[PDB]
Amino acid sequence: MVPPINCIFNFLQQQTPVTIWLFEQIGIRIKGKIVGFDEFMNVVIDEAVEIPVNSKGTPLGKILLKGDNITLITS
Amino acid sequence: NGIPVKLLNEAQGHIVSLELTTGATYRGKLVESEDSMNVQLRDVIATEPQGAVTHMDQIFVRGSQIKFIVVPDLLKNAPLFK
Amino acid sequence: IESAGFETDLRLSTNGLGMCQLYFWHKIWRKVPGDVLDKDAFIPKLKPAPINSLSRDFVMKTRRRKGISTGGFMSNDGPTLEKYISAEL
Amino acid sequence: SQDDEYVKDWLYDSRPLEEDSKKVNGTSYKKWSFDLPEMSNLYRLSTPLRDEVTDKNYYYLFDKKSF
Amino acid sequence: VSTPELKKYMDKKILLNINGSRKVAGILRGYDIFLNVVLDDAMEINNHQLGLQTVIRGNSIISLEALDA
RNA sequence: CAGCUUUACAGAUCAAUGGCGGAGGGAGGUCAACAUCAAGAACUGUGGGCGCCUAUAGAACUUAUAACGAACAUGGUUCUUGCCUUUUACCAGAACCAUCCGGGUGUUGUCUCCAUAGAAACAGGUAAAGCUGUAUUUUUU
Ligand SMILES: [Mg+2]
Repeated sequence: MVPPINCIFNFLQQQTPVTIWLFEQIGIRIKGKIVGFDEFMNVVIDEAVEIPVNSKGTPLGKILLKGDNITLITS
Repeated sequence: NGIPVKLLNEAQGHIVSLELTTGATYRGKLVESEDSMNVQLRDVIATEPQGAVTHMDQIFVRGSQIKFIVVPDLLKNAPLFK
Repeated sequence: IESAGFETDLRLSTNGLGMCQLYFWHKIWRKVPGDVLDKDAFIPKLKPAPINSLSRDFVMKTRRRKGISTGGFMSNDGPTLEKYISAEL
Repeated sequence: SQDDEYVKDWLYDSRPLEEDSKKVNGTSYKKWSFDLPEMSNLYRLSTPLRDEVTDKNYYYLFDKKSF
Repeated sequence: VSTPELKKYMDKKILLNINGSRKVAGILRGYDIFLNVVLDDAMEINNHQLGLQTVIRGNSIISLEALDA
Protein backbone atom coordinates (compact mmCIF):
# COMPACT_ATOMS: atom_id res chain seq x y z
CA MET A 1 0.00 0.00 0.00
CA VAL A 2 1.10 3.58 -0.80
CA PRO A 3 -0.59 6.68 0.66
CA PRO A 4 -0.39 9.91 -1.52
CA ILE A 5 2.15 11.40 0.92
CA ASN A 6 4.59 8.50 0.29
CA CYS A 7 4.06 8.45 -3.52
CA ILE A 8 4.78 12.22 -3.64
CA PHE A 9 7.96 11.57 -1.57
CA ASN A 10 8.98 9.31 -4.49
CA PHE A 11 8.10 12.21 -6.85
CA LEU A 12 10.12 14.56 -4.57
CA GLN A 13 13.40 12.59 -4.67
CA GLN A 14 13.07 11.37 -8.29
CA GLN A 15 12.04 14.64 -9.95
CA THR A 16 10.71 12.71 -12.97
CA PRO A 17 8.42 13.97 -15.82
CA VAL A 18 5.24 15.20 -14.03
CA THR A 19 1.99 16.15 -15.82
CA ILE A 20 -0.56 18.16 -13.77
CA TRP A 21 -4.29 18.68 -14.44
CA LEU A 22 -6.07 21.52 -12.65
CA PHE A 23 -9.13 21.83 -10.38
CA GLU A 24 -12.35 23.29 -11.92
CA GLN A 25 -10.45 23.39 -15.22
CA ILE A 26 -10.44 21.39 -18.49
CA GLY A 27 -8.92 23.98 -20.90
CA ILE A 28 -5.30 23.79 -19.63
CA ARG A 29 -2.79 21.22 -18.29
CA ILE A 30 0.75 21.53 -16.86
CA LYS A 31 3.96 19.57 -17.61
CA GLY A 32 6.98 19.72 -15.25
CA LYS A 33 8.69 17.83 -12.40
CA ILE A 34 7.86 17.83 -8.65
CA VAL A 35 10.36 19.74 -6.49
CA GLY A 36 8.46 20.63 -3.25
CA PHE A 37 5.92 19.25 -0.80
CA ASP A 38 3.81 20.87 1.97
CA GLU A 39 1.67 19.27 4.74
CA PHE A 40 -1.23 20.47 2.57
CA MET A 41 -1.15 19.36 -1.10
CA ASN A 42 0.85 22.52 -2.06
CA VAL A 43 3.86 21.54 -4.20
CA VAL A 44 6.38 23.83 -5.96
CA ILE A 45 7.23 22.69 -9.50
CA ASP A 46 10.43 23.59 -11.39
CA GLU A 47 10.68 23.12 -15.17
CA ALA A 48 6.85 23.46 -15.33
CA VAL A 49 5.18 24.16 -18.69
CA GLU A 50 1.67 25.39 -19.58
CA ILE A 51 0.18 22.81 -21.97
CA PRO A 52 -3.26 23.48 -23.54
CA VAL A 53 -5.32 20.32 -24.09
CA ASN A 54 -5.62 18.07 -27.14
CA SER A 55 -9.25 19.04 -27.94
CA LYS A 56 2.06 23.17 -28.85
CA GLY A 57 4.42 24.12 -25.98
CA THR A 58 3.47 27.46 -24.39
CA PRO A 59 5.79 29.41 -22.02
CA LEU A 60 5.99 28.77 -18.24
CA GLY A 61 8.88 28.53 -15.72
CA LYS A 62 9.21 27.51 -12.06
CA ILE A 63 5.97 27.91 -10.07
CA LEU A 64 4.69 27.61 -6.52
CA LEU A 65 1.12 26.58 -7.40
CA LYS A 66 -1.47 26.62 -4.60
CA GLY A 67 -2.08 22.89 -4.20
CA ASP A 68 -5.72 23.02 -3.07
CA ASN A 69 -6.56 23.41 -6.80
CA ILE A 70 -4.77 20.26 -8.06
CA THR A 71 -6.32 17.31 -9.98
CA LEU A 72 -3.58 15.03 -11.46
CA ILE A 73 0.09 14.30 -10.79
CA THR A 74 2.23 11.64 -12.55
CA SER A 75 6.04 11.57 -12.33
CA ASN B 1 -22.59 12.97 15.82
CA GLY B 2 -24.79 13.87 12.82
CA ILE B 3 -28.33 12.49 13.29
CA PRO B 4 -28.96 12.47 9.50
CA VAL B 5 -25.59 10.67 8.99
CA LYS B 6 -26.76 8.38 11.81
CA LEU B 7 -29.84 7.59 9.67
CA LEU B 8 -27.78 6.98 6.51
CA ASN B 9 -25.55 4.35 8.14
CA GLU B 10 -28.67 2.75 9.70
CA ALA B 11 -30.14 2.67 6.16
CA GLN B 12 -27.33 0.39 4.88
CA GLY B 13 -28.68 -2.71 3.11
CA HIS B 14 -31.89 -1.21 1.68
CA ILE B 15 -32.43 -0.20 -1.94
CA VAL B 16 -31.59 3.52 -1.66
CA SER B 17 -31.49 6.17 -4.41
CA LEU B 18 -28.84 8.88 -4.66
CA GLU B 19 -28.46 12.05 -6.77
CA LEU B 20 -25.23 14.09 -6.77
CA THR B 21 -24.28 17.69 -7.62
CA THR B 22 -23.98 16.42 -11.22
CA GLY B 23 -27.70 15.49 -11.25
CA ALA B 24 -27.06 11.84 -12.17
CA THR B 25 -29.34 9.66 -10.01
CA TYR B 26 -28.47 6.18 -8.72
CA ARG B 27 -30.48 3.32 -7.12
CA GLY B 28 -29.39 0.09 -5.38
CA LYS B 29 -28.41 -1.70 -2.15
CA LEU B 30 -26.23 0.49 0.08
CA VAL B 31 -23.06 -1.09 1.53
CA GLU B 32 -20.93 1.44 3.43
CA SER B 33 -21.28 4.92 4.95
CA GLU B 34 -19.17 7.17 7.21
CA ASP B 35 -19.10 10.64 8.88
CA SER B 36 -18.22 12.15 5.51
CA MET B 37 -20.81 10.31 3.40
CA ASN B 38 -18.39 7.93 1.65
CA VAL B 39 -21.20 5.90 0.11
CA GLN B 40 -20.97 2.46 -1.57
CA LEU B 41 -23.74 0.63 -3.45
CA ARG B 42 -24.49 -2.74 -5.09
CA ASP B 43 -26.72 -3.56 -8.10
CA VAL B 44 -26.78 0.16 -8.86
CA ILE B 45 -28.61 1.65 -11.87
CA ALA B 46 -26.76 4.84 -12.87
CA THR B 47 -29.01 7.27 -14.76
CA GLU B 48 -27.00 10.16 -16.26
CA PRO B 49 -28.38 13.76 -16.08
CA GLN B 50 -29.91 13.36 -19.58
CA GLY B 51 -31.73 10.13 -18.58
CA ALA B 52 -29.27 7.58 -20.06
CA VAL B 53 -29.54 4.55 -17.74
CA THR B 54 -26.44 2.35 -17.27
CA HIS B 55 -26.82 -0.72 -15.03
CA MET B 56 -23.64 -1.70 -13.14
CA ASP B 57 -22.54 -3.99 -10.30
CA GLN B 58 -21.14 -1.50 -7.73
CA ILE B 59 -20.13 2.13 -7.12
CA PHE B 60 -18.25 4.26 -4.55
CA VAL B 61 -19.05 7.97 -4.03
CA ARG B 62 -17.53 10.92 -2.14
CA GLY B 63 -19.73 12.84 0.34
CA SER B 64 -19.00 16.34 -1.00
CA GLN B 65 -20.67 15.40 -4.30
CA ILE B 66 -23.84 13.93 -2.77
CA LYS B 67 -27.03 16.06 -2.97
CA PHE B 68 -29.80 13.92 -1.46
CA ILE B 69 -30.49 10.24 -0.68
CA VAL B 70 -33.86 8.47 -1.03
CA VAL B 71 -34.35 6.28 2.05
CA PRO B 72 -37.22 3.72 2.20
CA ASP B 73 -40.33 3.91 4.43
CA LEU B 74 -38.87 1.47 7.02
CA LEU B 75 -36.55 4.04 8.64
CA LYS B 76 -39.69 6.13 9.38
CA ASN B 77 -40.52 3.52 12.06
CA ALA B 78 -37.46 2.86 14.24
CA PRO B 79 -35.22 3.08 16.18
CA LEU B 80 -33.05 6.18 15.80
CA PHE B 81 -35.52 8.88 16.83
CA LYS B 82 -37.28 7.47 19.94
CA ILE C 1 -16.87 -45.65 36.60
CA GLU C 2 -15.57 -44.27 39.93
CA SER C 3 -17.30 -40.95 39.20
CA ALA C 4 -20.84 -41.04 40.48
CA GLY C 5 -22.27 -38.48 42.85
CA PHE C 6 -18.80 -36.98 42.74
CA GLU C 7 -20.05 -33.39 42.55
CA THR C 8 -22.48 -34.02 45.40
CA ASP C 9 -20.02 -35.86 47.64
CA LEU C 10 -17.43 -33.12 47.13
CA ARG C 11 -20.01 -30.46 47.95
CA LEU C 12 -20.98 -32.32 51.12
CA SER C 13 -17.42 -32.82 52.32
CA THR C 14 -16.41 -29.28 51.35
CA ASN C 15 -19.47 -27.77 53.21
CA GLY C 16 -20.64 -26.30 49.89
CA LEU C 17 -17.36 -24.54 49.13
CA GLY C 18 -16.35 -26.81 46.23
CA MET C 19 -18.48 -26.26 43.11
CA CYS C 20 -16.93 -29.15 41.16
CA GLN C 21 -17.39 -30.34 37.54
CA LEU C 22 -16.83 -33.39 35.35
CA TYR C 23 -16.60 -33.65 31.56
CA PHE C 24 -15.42 -35.79 28.69
CA TRP C 25 -14.22 -34.11 25.49
CA HIS C 26 -10.60 -35.33 25.44
CA LYS C 27 -11.73 -38.90 24.76
CA ILE C 28 -8.91 -39.95 27.13
CA TRP C 29 -9.57 -43.65 27.58
CA ARG C 30 -7.41 -45.83 29.78
CA LYS C 31 -6.87 -49.40 30.81
CA VAL C 32 -8.97 -50.62 33.70
CA PRO C 33 -6.40 -52.10 36.09
CA GLY C 34 -6.26 -55.90 36.35
CA ASP C 35 -6.22 -58.40 33.49
CA VAL C 36 -9.21 -59.86 31.60
CA LEU C 37 -9.50 -63.69 31.26
CA ASP C 38 -9.10 -64.93 34.86
CA LYS C 39 -10.95 -67.81 36.54
CA ASP C 40 -11.07 -66.89 40.25
CA ALA C 41 -10.20 -63.22 39.71
CA PHE C 42 -12.08 -61.46 42.56
CA ILE C 43 -13.44 -61.68 46.11
CA PRO C 44 -16.64 -59.63 46.61
CA LYS C 45 -20.29 -59.75 45.52
CA LEU C 46 -21.41 -56.59 47.38
CA LYS C 47 -18.16 -54.75 48.09
CA PRO C 48 -16.29 -52.87 45.34
CA ALA C 49 -13.90 -55.32 43.63
CA PRO C 50 -10.09 -54.92 44.10
CA ILE C 51 -7.82 -53.06 41.67
CA ASN C 52 -6.23 -56.14 40.05
CA SER C 53 -9.62 -57.95 39.84
CA LEU C 54 -11.48 -55.08 38.28
CA SER C 55 -11.30 -55.54 34.52
CA ARG C 56 -12.52 -59.13 34.68
CA ASP C 57 -15.44 -58.08 36.88
CA PHE C 58 -16.36 -55.30 34.48
CA VAL C 59 -16.25 -57.66 31.51
CA MET C 60 -18.26 -60.52 33.00
CA LYS C 61 -20.79 -58.16 34.59
CA THR C 62 -21.17 -56.24 31.34
CA ARG C 63 -21.67 -59.49 29.43
CA ARG C 64 -24.42 -60.38 31.89
CA ARG C 65 -25.94 -56.94 31.36
CA LYS C 66 -25.79 -57.39 27.58
CA GLY C 67 -27.16 -60.96 27.93
CA ILE C 68 -24.18 -62.71 26.32
CA SER C 69 -23.22 -64.90 29.30
CA THR C 70 -25.22 -68.03 30.24
CA GLY C 71 -26.63 -67.74 33.79
CA GLY C 72 -24.42 -66.74 36.73
CA PHE C 73 -21.26 -68.77 36.07
CA MET C 74 -19.60 -68.17 32.67
CA SER C 75 -16.41 -66.95 30.91
CA ASN C 76 -15.25 -64.71 28.03
CA ASP C 77 -12.94 -66.80 25.80
CA GLY C 78 -11.81 -67.90 22.31
CA PRO C 79 -14.17 -69.70 19.86
CA THR C 80 -11.45 -71.47 17.81
CA LEU C 81 -10.15 -75.03 17.23
CA GLU C 82 -6.91 -76.89 18.16
CA LYS C 83 -7.86 -76.51 21.86
CA TYR C 84 -6.50 -72.93 21.51
CA ILE C 85 -3.17 -74.60 20.58
CA SER C 86 -3.50 -76.40 23.95
CA ALA C 87 -3.85 -72.98 25.67
CA GLU C 88 -0.71 -71.30 24.22
CA LEU C 89 1.02 -74.74 24.26
CA SER D 1 -23.35 6.05 73.05
CA GLN D 2 -20.53 5.49 70.51
CA ASP D 3 -20.90 2.15 68.66
CA ASP D 4 -24.64 1.96 69.49
CA GLU D 5 -25.05 5.72 69.00
CA TYR D 6 -28.33 5.81 67.04
CA VAL D 7 -30.55 2.94 68.19
CA LYS D 8 -29.66 3.27 71.92
CA ASP D 9 -32.22 6.03 72.44
CA TRP D 10 -35.18 4.03 71.02
CA LEU D 11 -34.23 0.31 70.88
CA TYR D 12 -36.23 -0.37 74.04
CA ASP D 13 -39.69 1.01 73.26
CA SER D 14 -43.20 -0.50 73.17
CA ARG D 15 -43.51 0.43 69.51
CA PRO D 16 -39.84 0.94 68.52
CA LEU D 17 -40.76 4.15 66.71
CA GLU D 18 -44.13 5.68 67.66
CA GLU D 19 -43.33 8.89 65.82
CA ASP D 20 -39.96 9.10 63.96
CA SER D 21 -42.16 10.08 61.00
CA LYS D 22 -39.33 9.66 58.46
CA LYS D 23 -38.27 6.15 59.59
CA VAL D 24 -41.73 4.54 59.80
CA ASN D 25 -45.13 4.89 58.16
CA GLY D 26 -46.60 6.56 61.24
CA THR D 27 -48.60 5.45 64.28
CA SER D 28 -50.48 2.72 62.37
CA TYR D 29 -47.02 1.20 62.33
CA LYS D 30 -47.29 -0.59 59.02
CA LYS D 31 -44.02 0.07 57.22
CA TRP D 32 -40.51 1.21 57.99
CA SER D 33 -37.51 2.68 56.23
CA PHE D 34 -34.32 3.04 58.21
CA ASP D 35 -31.14 4.85 57.25
CA LEU D 36 -27.92 2.79 56.95
CA PRO D 37 -26.03 3.24 60.21
CA GLU D 38 -28.97 2.38 62.44
CA MET D 39 -29.48 -0.74 60.34
CA SER D 40 -25.80 -1.51 60.93
CA ASN D 41 -26.36 -1.09 64.67
CA LEU D 42 -29.31 -3.47 64.54
CA TYR D 43 -27.23 -6.01 62.63
CA ARG D 44 -24.36 -5.84 65.11
CA LEU D 45 -26.76 -6.18 68.04
CA SER D 46 -28.41 -9.17 66.39
CA THR D 47 -25.13 -11.19 66.23
CA PRO D 48 -26.53 -13.91 68.56
CA LEU D 49 -29.85 -14.46 66.75
CA ARG D 50 -28.94 -13.33 63.22
CA ASP D 51 -29.02 -15.89 60.36
CA GLU D 52 -25.22 -15.69 60.02
CA VAL D 53 -24.68 -17.76 56.87
CA THR D 54 -24.10 -15.84 53.63
CA ASP D 55 -22.83 -18.73 51.46
CA LYS D 56 -26.21 -19.77 49.98
CA ASN D 57 -24.51 -22.95 48.70
CA TYR D 58 -24.27 -24.09 52.37
CA TYR D 59 -27.83 -25.46 52.40
CA TYR D 60 -26.77 -28.10 49.86
CA LEU D 61 -28.84 -31.22 50.14
CA PHE D 62 -30.50 -29.39 53.02
CA ASP D 63 -33.11 -27.16 51.32
CA LYS D 64 -36.83 -27.60 51.66
CA LYS D 65 -36.70 -29.27 48.25
CA SER D 66 -34.05 -31.70 49.46
CA PHE D 67 -36.15 -32.49 52.53
CA VAL E 1 -10.30 10.13 11.05
CA SER E 2 -12.91 7.74 9.57
CA THR E 3 -10.84 5.78 7.02
CA PRO E 4 -12.82 5.17 3.78
CA GLU E 5 -12.83 1.37 3.42
CA LEU E 6 -11.11 1.01 0.04
CA LYS E 7 -9.30 -2.23 1.09
CA LYS E 8 -12.16 -4.03 -0.70
CA TYR E 9 -11.10 -2.04 -3.83
CA MET E 10 -7.29 -2.19 -3.21
CA ASP E 11 -5.28 -3.57 -6.16
CA LYS E 12 -8.30 -3.44 -8.53
CA LYS E 13 -9.12 -1.33 -11.61
CA ILE E 14 -11.64 1.48 -11.02
CA LEU E 15 -13.55 3.96 -13.27
CA LEU E 16 -12.99 7.23 -11.37
CA ASN E 17 -15.49 9.95 -12.31
CA ILE E 18 -13.71 13.32 -11.78
CA ASN E 19 -14.43 17.06 -12.33
CA GLY E 20 -15.74 18.04 -15.80
CA SER E 21 -17.06 14.63 -16.95
CA ARG E 22 -13.47 13.26 -17.00
CA LYS E 23 -12.80 9.54 -16.39
CA VAL E 24 -9.77 7.68 -15.00
CA ALA E 25 -9.17 3.94 -15.40
CA GLY E 26 -6.38 2.38 -13.28
CA ILE E 27 -5.46 -0.26 -10.68
CA LEU E 28 -5.43 1.08 -7.09
CA ARG E 29 -2.10 1.55 -5.25
CA GLY E 30 -3.29 3.31 -2.04
CA TYR E 31 -5.20 6.21 -0.45
CA ASP E 32 -5.62 8.64 2.50
CA ILE E 33 -8.37 10.12 4.75
CA PHE E 34 -9.10 12.83 2.12
CA LEU E 35 -9.87 10.02 -0.44
CA ASN E 36 -6.84 11.00 -2.58
CA VAL E 37 -6.50 8.02 -4.92
CA VAL E 38 -2.96 6.70 -5.51
CA LEU E 39 -3.38 4.53 -8.63
CA ASP E 40 -1.51 3.05 -11.60
CA ASP E 41 -2.35 5.35 -14.53
CA ALA E 42 -4.44 4.07 -17.46
CA MET E 43 -6.42 5.45 -20.43
CA GLU E 44 -8.26 8.77 -19.88
CA ILE E 45 -11.48 9.72 -21.73
CA ASN E 46 -11.55 7.92 -28.20
CA ASN E 47 -9.15 6.94 -25.39
CA HIS E 48 -5.52 7.67 -24.40
CA GLN E 49 -3.20 7.24 -21.37
CA LEU E 50 -1.42 10.11 -19.58
CA GLY E 51 1.30 9.11 -17.10
CA LEU E 52 2.42 5.80 -15.56
CA GLN E 53 1.60 6.20 -11.83
CA THR E 54 -0.98 8.83 -10.74
CA VAL E 55 -2.31 10.48 -7.57
CA ILE E 56 -5.81 12.00 -7.88
CA ARG E 57 -6.98 14.60 -5.33
CA GLY E 58 -10.11 13.85 -3.28
CA ASN E 59 -11.81 17.23 -3.85
CA SER E 60 -11.75 16.54 -7.63
CA ILE E 61 -13.44 13.09 -7.24
CA ILE E 62 -17.05 12.81 -8.39
CA SER E 63 -17.15 9.03 -7.89
CA LEU E 64 -15.22 5.77 -8.30
CA GLU E 65 -16.92 2.74 -9.89
CA ALA E 66 -16.05 -0.96 -9.60
CA LEU E 67 -14.70 -1.97 -13.02
CA ASP E 68 -13.41 -5.27 -11.58
CA ALA E 69 -15.76 -7.38 -9.42
C1' C F 1 -18.77 33.86 30.74
C1' A F 2 -22.79 34.39 26.11
C1' G F 3 -27.84 32.60 23.84
C1' C F 4 -32.61 30.30 24.78
C1' U F 5 -36.32 28.32 28.12
C1' U F 6 -38.37 28.23 33.30
C1' U F 7 -39.39 30.40 38.56
C1' A F 8 -39.15 34.54 43.39
C1' C F 9 -39.16 40.03 42.93
C1' A F 10 -40.64 45.61 42.01
C1' G F 11 -43.85 48.59 39.65
C1' A F 12 -45.88 48.56 35.38
C1' U F 13 -49.41 50.17 29.57
C1' C F 14 -51.55 46.20 30.54
C1' A F 15 -53.00 45.15 24.44
C1' A F 16 -51.30 40.33 22.73
C1' U F 17 -52.36 36.00 23.97
C1' G F 18 -51.85 31.89 26.26
C1' G F 19 -52.15 28.77 30.01
C1' C F 20 -52.90 26.73 36.62
C1' G F 21 -59.90 28.61 36.30
C1' G F 22 -66.23 27.91 34.26
C1' A F 23 -59.05 27.37 39.74
C1' G F 24 -60.90 24.68 46.47
C1' G F 25 -55.84 21.48 50.83
C1' G F 26 -51.92 18.32 53.02
C1' A F 27 -50.04 14.64 56.64
C1' G F 28 -51.57 11.00 58.89
C1' G F 29 -55.36 7.03 61.88
C1' U F 30 -53.94 -0.52 65.50
C1' C F 31 -60.56 3.94 61.74
C1' A F 32 -64.31 1.69 58.72
C1' A F 33 -66.91 0.16 54.24
C1' C F 34 -66.59 -1.59 49.38
C1' A F 35 -63.51 -4.17 45.15
C1' U F 36 -60.09 -7.38 44.69
C1' C F 37 -56.19 -10.80 45.13
C1' A F 38 -53.18 -19.14 42.77
C1' A F 39 -54.51 -17.67 36.76
C1' G F 40 -53.72 -20.83 29.11
C1' A F 41 -47.87 -16.54 33.46
C1' A F 42 -52.25 -15.93 34.34
C1' C F 43 -55.27 -8.96 33.99
C1' U F 44 -58.57 -5.22 32.00
C1' G F 45 -60.75 -1.54 28.73
C1' U F 46 -61.04 0.54 23.72
C1' G F 47 -62.20 1.00 19.04
C1' G F 48 -62.56 -1.69 14.05
C1' G F 49 -63.59 -6.87 10.73
C1' C F 50 -66.84 -10.68 10.92
C1' G F 51 -69.39 -15.30 20.29
C1' C F 52 -65.01 -14.45 18.24
C1' C F 53 -60.69 -12.26 15.08
C1' U F 54 -57.99 -7.43 14.44
C1' A F 55 -55.11 -2.77 15.69
C1' U F 56 -55.25 0.57 20.40
C1' A F 57 -54.77 2.24 25.43
C1' G F 58 -53.61 0.74 29.68
C1' A F 59 -52.50 -2.01 34.07
C1' A F 60 -51.87 -1.34 41.64
C1' C F 61 -51.04 -6.20 44.43
C1' U F 62 -48.72 -11.18 44.69
C1' U F 63 -45.07 -14.27 43.10
C1' A F 64 -40.60 -18.54 39.95
C1' U F 65 -35.64 -22.64 44.85
C1' A F 66 -43.17 -20.57 42.95
C1' A F 67 -46.50 -18.10 45.63
C1' C F 68 -50.90 -12.86 49.44
C1' G F 69 -47.41 -14.78 55.43
C1' A F 70 -39.89 -15.15 53.94
C1' A F 71 -45.30 -17.35 59.16
C1' C F 72 -47.58 -21.22 60.70
C1' A F 73 -51.97 -23.85 63.16
C1' U F 74 -56.61 -26.50 63.38
C1' G F 75 -61.29 -29.34 61.67
C1' G F 76 -63.67 -32.62 58.32
C1' U F 77 -64.01 -36.67 54.71
C1' U F 78 -62.12 -40.82 52.72
C1' C F 79 -57.42 -44.29 51.79
C1' U F 80 -53.31 -46.21 54.31
C1' U F 81 -50.53 -47.22 58.72
C1' G F 82 -49.22 -47.17 64.45
C1' C F 83 -50.98 -47.24 69.79
C1' C F 84 -54.13 -50.51 70.24
C1' U F 85 -58.26 -52.99 70.39
C1' U F 86 -64.70 -50.33 72.34
C1' U F 87 -65.41 -45.06 71.04
C1' U F 88 -63.61 -40.39 71.94
C1' A F 89 -59.15 -38.74 72.24
C1' C F 90 -55.15 -39.99 69.34
C1' C F 91 -49.66 -41.80 65.79
C1' A F 92 -48.32 -39.86 60.80
C1' G F 93 -48.51 -40.23 56.05
C1' A F 94 -51.67 -39.58 51.50
C1' A F 95 -55.44 -37.42 48.49
C1' C F 96 -58.95 -34.09 48.80
C1' C F 97 -61.08 -30.23 51.05
C1' A F 98 -62.75 -26.54 54.65
C1' U F 99 -61.91 -23.19 59.39
C1' C F 100 -59.00 -19.96 61.67
C1' C F 101 -54.67 -16.28 63.08
C1' G F 102 -53.19 -12.77 59.93
C1' G F 103 -51.47 -9.65 54.78
C1' G F 104 -51.63 -6.85 50.40
C1' U F 105 -53.11 -3.29 47.41
C1' G F 106 -56.88 0.06 44.96
C1' U F 107 -61.28 3.11 45.71
C1' U F 108 -64.54 5.50 48.82
C1' G F 109 -65.61 7.49 52.97
C1' U F 110 -65.11 9.13 57.73
C1' C F 111 -61.71 10.54 62.58
C1' U F 112 -57.54 13.39 63.88
C1' C F 113 -53.41 17.04 63.62
C1' C F 114 -51.83 20.82 60.80
C1' A F 115 -53.91 24.00 57.36
C1' U F 116 -56.38 27.81 54.82
C1' A F 117 -54.61 30.87 48.62
C1' G F 118 -59.61 33.09 43.10
C1' A F 119 -55.10 34.43 39.83
C1' A F 120 -49.84 34.86 38.44
C1' A F 121 -47.07 35.85 33.10
C1' C F 122 -46.01 39.88 28.74
C1' A F 123 -41.38 44.82 27.80
C1' G F 124 -37.21 44.01 29.96
C1' G F 125 -33.71 44.15 34.65
C1' U F 126 -32.38 41.45 39.23
C1' A F 127 -31.32 36.60 41.28
C1' A F 128 -31.89 31.37 40.90
C1' A F 129 -33.14 26.21 37.93
C1' G F 130 -33.18 23.00 32.63
C1' C F 131 -30.00 22.59 27.16
C1' U F 132 -26.30 24.78 23.42
C1' G F 133 -21.85 27.82 22.33
C1' U F 134 -16.71 29.09 22.72
C1' A F 135 -11.47 29.49 6.93
C1' U F 136 -6.47 26.53 3.97
C1' U F 137 -10.02 18.76 0.20
C1' U F 138 -16.59 16.17 2.41
C1' U F 139 -20.65 20.67 4.49
C1' U F 140 -19.71 27.04 6.95
C1' U F 141 -15.14 30.72 3.63
MG1 LIG G 1 -70.66 -50.99 73.75
